[PDB]
Amino acid sequence: DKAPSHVPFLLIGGGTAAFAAARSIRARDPGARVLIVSEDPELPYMRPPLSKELWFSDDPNVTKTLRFKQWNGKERSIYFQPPSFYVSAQDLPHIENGGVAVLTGKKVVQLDVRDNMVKLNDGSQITYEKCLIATGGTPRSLSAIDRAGAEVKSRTTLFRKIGDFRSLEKISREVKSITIIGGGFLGSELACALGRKARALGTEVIQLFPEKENMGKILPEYLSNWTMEKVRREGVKVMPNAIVQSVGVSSGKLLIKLKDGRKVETDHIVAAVGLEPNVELAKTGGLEIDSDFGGFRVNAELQARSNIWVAGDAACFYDIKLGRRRVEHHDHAVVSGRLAGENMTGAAKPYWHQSMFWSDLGPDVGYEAIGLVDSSLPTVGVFAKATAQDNPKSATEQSGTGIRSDYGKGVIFYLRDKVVVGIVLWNIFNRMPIARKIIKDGEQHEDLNEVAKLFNIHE
Ligand SMILES: Cc1cc2nc3c(=O)[nH]c(=O)nc-3n(C[C@H](O)[C@H](O)[C@H](O)COP(=O)(O)OP(=O)(O)OC[C@H]3O[C@@H](n4cnc5c(N)ncnc54)[C@H](O)[C@@H]3O)c2cc1C
Repeated sequence: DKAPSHVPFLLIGGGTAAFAAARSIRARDPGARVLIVSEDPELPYMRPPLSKELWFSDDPNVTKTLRFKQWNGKERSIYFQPPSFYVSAQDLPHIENGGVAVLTGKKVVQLDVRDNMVKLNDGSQITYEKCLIATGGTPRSLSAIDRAGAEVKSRTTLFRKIGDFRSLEKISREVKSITIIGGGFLGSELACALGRKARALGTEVIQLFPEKENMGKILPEYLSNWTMEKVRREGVKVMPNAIVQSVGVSSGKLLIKLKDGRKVETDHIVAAVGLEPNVELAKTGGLEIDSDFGGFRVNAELQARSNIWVAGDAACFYDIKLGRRRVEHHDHAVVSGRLAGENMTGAAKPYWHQSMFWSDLGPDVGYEAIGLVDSSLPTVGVFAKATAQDNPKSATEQSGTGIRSDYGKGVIFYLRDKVVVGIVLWNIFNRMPIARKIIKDGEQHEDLNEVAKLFNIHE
């Protein structure tokens, strides 16, 4: 499949934000011709199942089909749409009533804002009328792993894509011990996924990270400590306060040495230590990068320049209510991609509907979050005993979708000038609209125990 020479809507990157933008454009303009250029070989797909439900299938073909069961058992594909949804890129200009094409395996390597043109890595030039940059980010490694040999680098997975799921799943069945580096939500999800597999196969899983507890940069100490206990109980050797000094190879094994002197021998490493936004195009493009948050600096409408917008993990945007931010969440990619698509068809709307975050550690434990969430902010948490329905599985049986979008549950309010600017919900489902309204209203609350009643948390 070849690139057309001109396309009205050009979306750079073939992930969640681009897909959402394409759908939005087509809804606003039903004959739109939209080209997605994707360096990846895969059609657009959702990432969350890669660290969650794909690991909990009881089906040995899941690695081939990439159809997973949600916690409720409803089956679905990781792809947003099947191939039949798309048209060919070369035919895009001629198909009556347009369509969405994906040019896969192709990287945009130059942006020329003056001439409304991009150059691909094979040398093709495409002119556009409107352009969305939705390039997401690249997983970070550790300098310690960078300074190790090629052999250490070959046995380290920087977990992000379908191909990483497939390699790691195969590895999980071949080796004795896997070490996850990273204590955030992704690391902890992977630790639970691998912990589960290790129980059936009789293997080992280690999770190490610098913080005192799992998700300690986000959650208050009491819930981060509870979370660490939960991951341990999945049969994970959790090693907090761990800074990697060096990694080497010895007798076939990876040898990880910590600053504090502890040593881990393992067979493979998985890194989940965060993301670097993909801003290479800012150079040729003359586009501003945000030096505080990283990513492309765009306004409240996600606009960089007259006919260029940015969405998803790559966009540092102005939130009129909460201030300048950059967000790396699935629902944010959907919401921002959809908004950018509306704006590319003339809507001129600011980012207003707050996106949410969610994480599940198996079908029994879930977290949701919205707004400005950081364990350095002042927090007030209100907790209660969990009922039978306060878990991701029993929630998934209602919707029924796994893609969200004695204490066992609770709410945590994150405060700035004693207004709620962020909320985390622990095992409380189907209440994100209430959390969204609380943050939107921006009231000073006499009693956060009263607000907690809105989440069905009582005393
Ligand atoms: C394993 C995993 C699990 C996750 N789980 C959750 C979760 O449970 N909840 C949640 O809220 N969020 C989750 N996320 C985050 C969520 O998936 C991301 O926020 C979302 O994928 C961001 O979408 P995006 O389109 O901005 O970027 P991406 O999905 O990164 O897509 C960008 C695409 O553009 C391509 N590209 C980059 N540069 C170029 C170029 N120059 N030319 C052409 N193509 C290019 C990239 O290769 C990539 O394929 C998870 C992420 C991962 C990796």
